Amino acid sequence: ARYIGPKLKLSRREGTDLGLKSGVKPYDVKTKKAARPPGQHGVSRNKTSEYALQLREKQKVKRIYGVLERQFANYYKEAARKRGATGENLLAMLESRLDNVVYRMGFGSTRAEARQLVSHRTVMVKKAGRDEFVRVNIPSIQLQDGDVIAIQEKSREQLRIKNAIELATQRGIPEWLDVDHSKLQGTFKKAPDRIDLPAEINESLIVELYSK
Amino acid sequence: ATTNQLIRKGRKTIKEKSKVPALQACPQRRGVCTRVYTTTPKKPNSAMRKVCRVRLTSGYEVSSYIGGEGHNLQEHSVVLIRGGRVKDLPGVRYHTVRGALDCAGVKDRKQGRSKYGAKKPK
Amino acid sequence: ASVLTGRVVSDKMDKSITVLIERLVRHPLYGKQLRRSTKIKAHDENNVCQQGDLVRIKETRPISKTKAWTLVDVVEKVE
Amino acid sequence: GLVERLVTVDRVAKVVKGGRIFSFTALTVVGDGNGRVGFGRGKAREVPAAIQKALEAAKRNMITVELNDATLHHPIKARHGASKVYMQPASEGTGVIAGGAMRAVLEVAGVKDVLTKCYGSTNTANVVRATFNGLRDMSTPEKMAAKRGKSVDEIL
Amino acid sequence: SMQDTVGDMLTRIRNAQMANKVSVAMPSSKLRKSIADLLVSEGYVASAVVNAEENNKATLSIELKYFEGKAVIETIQRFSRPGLRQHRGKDAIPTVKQGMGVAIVSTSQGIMSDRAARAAGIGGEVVAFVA
RNA sequence: ACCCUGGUAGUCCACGCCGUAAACGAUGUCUACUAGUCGUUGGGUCCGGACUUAGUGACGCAGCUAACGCAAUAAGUA
RNA sequence: GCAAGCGUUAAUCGGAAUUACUGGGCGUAAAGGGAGCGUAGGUGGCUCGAUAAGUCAGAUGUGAAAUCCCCGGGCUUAACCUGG
RNA sequence: GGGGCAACCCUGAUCCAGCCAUGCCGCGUGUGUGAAGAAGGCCUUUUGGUUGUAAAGCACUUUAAGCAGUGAAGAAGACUCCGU
RNA sequence: AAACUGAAGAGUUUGAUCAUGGCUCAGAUUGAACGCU
Repeated sequence: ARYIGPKLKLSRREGTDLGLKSGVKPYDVKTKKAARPPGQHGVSRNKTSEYALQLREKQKVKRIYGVLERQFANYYKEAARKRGATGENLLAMLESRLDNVVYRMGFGSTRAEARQLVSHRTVMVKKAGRDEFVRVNIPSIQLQDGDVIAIQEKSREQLRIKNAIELATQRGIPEWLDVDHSKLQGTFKKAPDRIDLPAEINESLIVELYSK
Repeated sequence: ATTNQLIRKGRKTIKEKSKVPALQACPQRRGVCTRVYTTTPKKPNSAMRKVCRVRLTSGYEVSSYIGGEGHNLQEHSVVLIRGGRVKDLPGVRYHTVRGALDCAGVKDRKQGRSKYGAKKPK
Repeated sequence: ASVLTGRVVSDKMDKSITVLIERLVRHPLYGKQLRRSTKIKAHDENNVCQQGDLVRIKETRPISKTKAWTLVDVVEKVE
Repeated sequence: GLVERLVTVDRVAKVVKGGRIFSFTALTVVGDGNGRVGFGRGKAREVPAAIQKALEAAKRNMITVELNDATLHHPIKARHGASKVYMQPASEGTGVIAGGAMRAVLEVAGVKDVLTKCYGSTNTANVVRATFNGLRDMSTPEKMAAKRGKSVDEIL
Repeated sequence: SMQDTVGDMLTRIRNAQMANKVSVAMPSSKLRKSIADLLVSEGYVASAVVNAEENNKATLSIELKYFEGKAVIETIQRFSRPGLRQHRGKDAIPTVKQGMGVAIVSTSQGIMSDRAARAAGIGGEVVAFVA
């Protein structure tokens, strides 16, 4: 499954911007909220707890990447099984997801549209070494070093990708991705680093939530 | 407890018996209501709690609680029984499953309907 | 083959001796070793050794209902 | 830049002829974030005043701990009264695996990765005291080498 | 009765160090002198000398060290007591204080440090932990 | 019942049972080691004192203890 | 908060250092046997030798495969399968 | 795997298919934009808040399901002919 | 090269406290059943 309902109340509950809307206009005027979380009460008494902080951070990351609890707990399990920092590996996996990669490469205005673009078999992927693209419809496909992403020839002239590109131009393009707009192609040259990802997501909170 | 004493005698972990013997390590169990009555709770609380004495297929004759507001149970009613004791009812260690076999669900239940066997209103 | 060494605790059968084979066994949980002994019936064809000697026996085919070890070396006698 | 963390606030009562006199006890841990940490307790009839007194008492119970980067140098087992604490250095990215009372003092002292466990009584003040004692009694390889007289390479 | 000679020697050292004694003397044995020699070579005690007294007896005298007011021996605990002996392999010797301490190991090549036994690829009785 | 006046078993002896007590230091036995101070019992050796021994007490550091407290007669260190 | 599932009941381990080997206690919280003698057992002074059973190390044989873990590979991904 | 020289026969082993959310894993139930922030519900100090860009309206997309096509691999080349 | 990575506590005895100590809870798992879907 995936979240379908209104997106701005997610950011309102998180207290920050989750990039759930295209950057066509500032987040402040897009909602005139985010000073208070959704619902009747919002700003409340009886201050939050350590568990509340940990849960809110985990839900922040989950809602950023559109990933549900079972998938995200498998992500954490693999991240803790892999050599290195657990939170760093979890962020690396969530950023190596195919829908997030096409979002960051700019073919979708938002991550949900990028996911719906991948799922509808409009995005082709060429694994490093393989001399052939394949049409994939699995948004949670991880990309290795050197994987190439392309747009299906049937849908290269899309009136939504043609502004997702110009919006990505105004938002900023990561260095670990190489995008050719003329041929509508991208390359995942390397997994992103913790110094490249924003230093406002506290992954220590997630790692301490996932330890009972 | 020296090493020699531990090797000679050992440590002993006594095993706690089940709090729901009549189920015989089953999730639920079927019975027939041999009595449908009400009873008064323990000291802090006061009410007329609805209980049924039910004879299960396991050979036990136990007391189970009918939760929710209102029930259709009576003598010779075939009910399903699960674990879980009522805190203020002494001797009641089981709950009657509402909506299982012959115990009807709660009529106008809306919130926790699956806990009372109530179908989704359309 | 396999050779064991132990004292002779019984000899009162014909062509037969019981041998006490001591062994050290480590407790699986508490780590200490406990002295453990098994009585092994051995074949004493010539009825040589008496009770209290330290002898060596070796495994062979069954000789009787409970005898499958045979005397191979008397190393020390009682005092 | 002294980080102040309120561990516990509890309602205590004195009994007089008229009835009960309700005070308030607070426990705080303050820290530099690198190697300075100190705990303190405060009592007052109101929660803000108890917290302020706890903060001021914590600021004068300072010790200087020596971190191994962002973790401990060696495993520690410490105690205060019936409270026993175990602390173990962990790999980078583990986090402070600790429940509440240990976590307050460790995070405030600046430990980033540690495995902890409480045994015996988990009274918050006694647990904080035990963790404080373990941190204060922690030694470093350089200090051990200086103690013996050898070097950090003749003392692996 | 006294049935742990190594434990007695270690307790003597511990009690003298808690009492801020300059030196501790005890009846000497070759195993005690070897353990004291390892302590001297590890730098936990200043020296250890065996004075041969009369009646085929000997006194082991150990000079203790104090650094910055505190005792140099922070802790010294017997591991393999007579009632429960502990033997470990080369990769099973317990590390004391992450390696900043010493595990006294009596191996077939003599009594050495745990790090020395690990370097030699050897094991033996783990008699004490000194930190 | 407590109180008073009486009073039999028992209390005493011999020989057997009984095998229990807050049979307590509510602290198993045996070792070694760890500031000190003041009594006292039975010795010993010196010059009325000093030292030392085996008990038996009152204190009191370190250490231990939830606290009370224990503290060379440990509830300390093993 | 989970999500084509979500709850409840049953059951095992965990948290429980609450049988404590790792890793607990017994003056007063539960807990020193009324005291002793002692059998089996457990444990045990110093020095020089022998032995090598325990112990330690090495070699060799075995410890099926599957499973677990690590490095790869094949299903669009994953589950799954698979080489070492 | 059984029998037969073969042809071939037998094989409820097995390879498949059916039923079941019983589990694990994967995907979907749309995606963007959209304010005098519509109505209705709820709360309220009776006028504001909230449901909420949520809806409607616009602009798109068609994964899975459906319809129509095409279409590997699982097959080890039997028999027969020729040569050595 | 690697197999070498792992450890959280809370409530409840008291006017209040510390300790002791039981009971209860948060996790994981299932050849599961049941209720709603």
